[PDB]
Amino acid sequence: SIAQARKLVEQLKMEANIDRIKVSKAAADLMAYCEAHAKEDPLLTPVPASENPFRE
Amino acid sequence: DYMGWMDF
Amino acid sequence: LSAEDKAAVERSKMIDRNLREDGEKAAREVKLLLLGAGESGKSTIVKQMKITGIVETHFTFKDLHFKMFDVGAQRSERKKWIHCFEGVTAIIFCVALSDYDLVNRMHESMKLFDSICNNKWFTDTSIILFLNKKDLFEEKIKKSPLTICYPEYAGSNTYEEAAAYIQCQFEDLNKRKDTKEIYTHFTCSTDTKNVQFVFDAVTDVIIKNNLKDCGLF
Amino acid sequence: EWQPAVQILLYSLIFLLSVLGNTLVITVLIRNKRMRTVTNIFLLSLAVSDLMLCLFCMPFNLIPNLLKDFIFGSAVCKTTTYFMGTSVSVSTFNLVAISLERYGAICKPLQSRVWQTKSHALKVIAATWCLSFTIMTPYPIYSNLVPFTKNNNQTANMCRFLLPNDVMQQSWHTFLLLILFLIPGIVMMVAYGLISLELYQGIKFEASSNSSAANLMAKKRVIRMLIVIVVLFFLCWMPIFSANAWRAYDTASAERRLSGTPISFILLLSYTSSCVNPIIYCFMNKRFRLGFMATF
Amino acid sequence: SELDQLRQEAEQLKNQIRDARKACADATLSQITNNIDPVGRIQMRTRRTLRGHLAKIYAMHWGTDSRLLVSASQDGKLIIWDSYTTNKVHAIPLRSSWVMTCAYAPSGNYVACGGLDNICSIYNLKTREGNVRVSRELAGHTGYLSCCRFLDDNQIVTSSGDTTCALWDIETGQQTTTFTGHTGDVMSLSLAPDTRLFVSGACDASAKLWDVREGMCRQTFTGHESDINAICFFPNGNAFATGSDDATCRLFDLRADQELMTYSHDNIICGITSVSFSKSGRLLLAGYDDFNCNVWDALKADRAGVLAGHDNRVSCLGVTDDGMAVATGSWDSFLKIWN
Amino acid sequence: VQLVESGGGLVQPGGSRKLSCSASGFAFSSFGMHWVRQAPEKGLEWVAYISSGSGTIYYADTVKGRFTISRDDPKNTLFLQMTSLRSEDTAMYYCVRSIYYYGSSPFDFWGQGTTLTVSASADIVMTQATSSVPVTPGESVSISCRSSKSLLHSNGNTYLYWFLQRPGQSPQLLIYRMSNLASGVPDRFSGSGSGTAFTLTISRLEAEDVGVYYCMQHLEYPLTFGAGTKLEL
Repeated sequence: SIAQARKLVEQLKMEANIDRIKVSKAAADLMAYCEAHAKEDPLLTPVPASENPFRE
Repeated sequence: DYMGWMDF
Repeated sequence: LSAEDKAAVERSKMIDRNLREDGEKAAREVKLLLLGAGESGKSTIVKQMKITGIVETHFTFKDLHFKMFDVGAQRSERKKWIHCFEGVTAIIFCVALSDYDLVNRMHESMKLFDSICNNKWFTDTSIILFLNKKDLFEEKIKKSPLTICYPEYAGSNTYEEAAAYIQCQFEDLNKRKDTKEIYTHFTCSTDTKNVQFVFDAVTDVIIKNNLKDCGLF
Repeated sequence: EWQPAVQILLYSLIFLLSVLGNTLVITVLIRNKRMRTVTNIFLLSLAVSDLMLCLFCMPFNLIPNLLKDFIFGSAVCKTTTYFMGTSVSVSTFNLVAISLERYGAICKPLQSRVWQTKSHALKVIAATWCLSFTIMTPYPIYSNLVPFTKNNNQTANMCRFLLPNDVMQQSWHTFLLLILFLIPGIVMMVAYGLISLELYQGIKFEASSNSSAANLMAKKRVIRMLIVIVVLFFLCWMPIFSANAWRAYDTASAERRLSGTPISFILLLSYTSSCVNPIIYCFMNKRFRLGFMATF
Repeated sequence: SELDQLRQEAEQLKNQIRDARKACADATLSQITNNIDPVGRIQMRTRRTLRGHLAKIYAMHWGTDSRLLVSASQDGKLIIWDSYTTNKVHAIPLRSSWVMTCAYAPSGNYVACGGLDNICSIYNLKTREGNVRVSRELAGHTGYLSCCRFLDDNQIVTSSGDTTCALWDIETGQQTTTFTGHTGDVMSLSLAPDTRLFVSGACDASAKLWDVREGMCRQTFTGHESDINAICFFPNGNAFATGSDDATCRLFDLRADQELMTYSHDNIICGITSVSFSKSGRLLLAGYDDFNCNVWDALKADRAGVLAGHDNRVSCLGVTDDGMAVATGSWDSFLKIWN
Repeated sequence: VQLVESGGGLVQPGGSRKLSCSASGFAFSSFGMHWVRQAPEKGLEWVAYISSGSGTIYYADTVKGRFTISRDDPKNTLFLQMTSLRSEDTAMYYCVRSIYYYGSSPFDFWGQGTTLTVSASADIVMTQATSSVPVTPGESVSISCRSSKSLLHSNGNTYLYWFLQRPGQSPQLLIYRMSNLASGVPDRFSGSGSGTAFTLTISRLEAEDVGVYYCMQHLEYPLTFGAGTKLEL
């Protein structure tokens, strides 16, 4: 009776009340992380064959 | 002459 | 160039050699999926195979080594795991002929067959339809007309015709009539005939696979 | 004679179709390792041997017969005749190997799983190559560019294998006619005969434990393919091997009737096997007939 | 009382949530990332082909050292691979070959494997006896097992073909937390970089974010039309990508509670089998039922490139913690390392 | 894990004898095996190697051809048969296991040895700089060696190894590949070097640290040991 429904309402209202942030700010944070680690990424920034371990 | 042929 | 790494390459090739040896062993064994509604139906065949998730039974018959994969306990959506079996040699499918009298179970079995016989992963894969409970089905036919689950049925309420009609009402579900073959059998109480049938069906499916490997088929 | 024109034509055609067919079988079987089953590994060895037949026989048998002189010199005579004999011997033993593999796969299907491995296939390829390289060693040893003078008062030389003792040449061409025809032929006829019986007994058991129309038609097409391979093997090789046996026993008068155009046709029949085998195997195995589409 | 009450209250909550989300969507990701210059074409080469398997690979995982990887195949073997040398470090004989997940512990001490046998078997790589042995048979799941991921040498989070996800203590062999709110088979997990949270994709087309320690489902995400076959956290832990059999990938942000962008194309009718991000998060790599991996600009939502070198379904797609290489396991049996 | 060795004792000079070691408790087939010898007062020196697959056998040039190393994996037993064995072959021999993969610890377990009393270039020189150093509990000491070649291989491993031999027991691995500690080694050991000059630091020195410390290289066979430095408490 309740164990899948009232307990579901108790879960869904807990998910409802959670704090949220604007999508604009979440995306700005994602692109700030993407920029902040641009050089840190051997696939975005291509890697010299001296630094790449997987050279022949 | 030329009588013959290569084996295969 | 290498110094100690050469001993890791030696280890790697020793591993590769053992892997290849277990690849031989795994290809020499023959893999049989076992499917069907009800525990007791599958159980009857598993019992008659004379020498918790997936339950795997190994048996040797006539120097062929069989692996039989009773998936029945897995109680999980086939669509997300059935593609593990894309390379089994045969699907042994069990249905208890009594299931027509019982709480529609025969329709559930026919739907499971219409899936497994048509599922894209099994397209080239044979099926061995074990019709179980021949004796109980004979007794039921003396009590209940088979039309109880088949309104379209029109024929003798006697064992051999009812059986033949069921066998057709299964074999006609197979859309892939030419890729697949369905090796329907009626479960023998006398033992040594069921595993002999499995061995003969596996033999013929190996023959058909080798014919396709040879490009003759 | 006008017939050198139809020689030029039909040699050019069967050369083109053979270099194409074999190059395509090679590219398919190397570039799709999922095709490289034991049978297709054998078909790779076959297509390689038939490309070797095409390159090392066809020009070296037409152009020397168009000019009626072996322009290339003694070392090219010895090397080309070696690669001819080798490619013939490999192609034959590979046909025997395929026939025995098929006999295992169909007639002894469970035992076949014990021993029809890629390791066994590569072992038997290495063995048949080493054996053919061994037994073909007499070609570079005893083939000599024996001279003559052509009727224009120009000295010209003919590439002829000439193992000195005439009875020893009869012995050698008897052994070759046995081990590269009669034993291959008997073994292949036993193999495909027993496959034929094993399918025909299945036909009779099906008509008299499940079968279907297209699955009977497939068996009929198999019986057709097997009969065609046996017959075309005989049609290809029995003419040239009997011509050779005639040259062995009845040399002068045998060669007089068959020198020139006749042996050009007989050798074109022999090399027709190198074209038919890509077709009557790879290009008619449905798996390969699609994989070539999936290949480039 | 009745579903004619509690399902209506639940529906009024679902509407309140959807309204809050539509209020929080003030822009889509496209118009904001249009300020970001495109990644261009990402050509990448198969630097290594790992040929040791004999059947379909189902899962692979990179070790934290960005050098070893575990790979799992239904031939019943784990192989530990030195991606620099192609050396096979170990090959573990699995007791139930029908395995379709594996993980390499972040320490490198243990590897996990599991599948149609509900156990997540933990294997100790670093015994004194120099064979690899089962440390625990984590038995108590009831569905098939679809993911294992280690949090630490003593804790593993595991997802099942039943409803549940479960956190385990290896030392005891007991479930310390069962996560229950998934209605369908829980296909996939990824741990956040902090290991404080994980996100779980299921065949009910929902994703649930779980507090590892509290047990509570913190958020649900439901924008997918069909099974979330694969899931991965974006490398900052604030967002995650969800691969679906609906032939799309979607990026969800935890703070947005919302879908930011959908990756799709008319040519792409194949489902997505695996997803992972490059260390920068800029590339999202997705494996498909088509014999390809596509490289997606996670911001711009376009194909940066395609890793073509496969001839069967790409089953698994790990990107090293360094971002140095991308590993693409396939039903080819070949395992190809890309950068 | 145990390595119990036998086949020792007195031998007449120039005879033959079969040294044996039965393995127990470890996957002997999985491991490579080494024999190492210690002259009655000199340092360790390598004798023979046989790998896991019984391939890539190697011997020291000072025993090459004279000795032969063999193994019986189905009997979990190892067999160093010595032929023509000369007076300079008198030593305490040691059976030593090895296993080679990324992050392995070879020479981790050394058997208790067997005494054998014989009735009377092109290699890396390990210039171990000093024969003895005095130390006290809680002191700190730097032990150093030079190699005739840079052990920093192209892959970036430095194939330096360090062992401690406590008085009256067989050597034990402390550090492998310059900066990795073996299982069961206190974290207060710490190794470092340039690839060609090296230091072992023994911080928070303990009375269990007493003994002779042997360096070793693994860049090239023969696996030449240093002369050892004795630490005197």
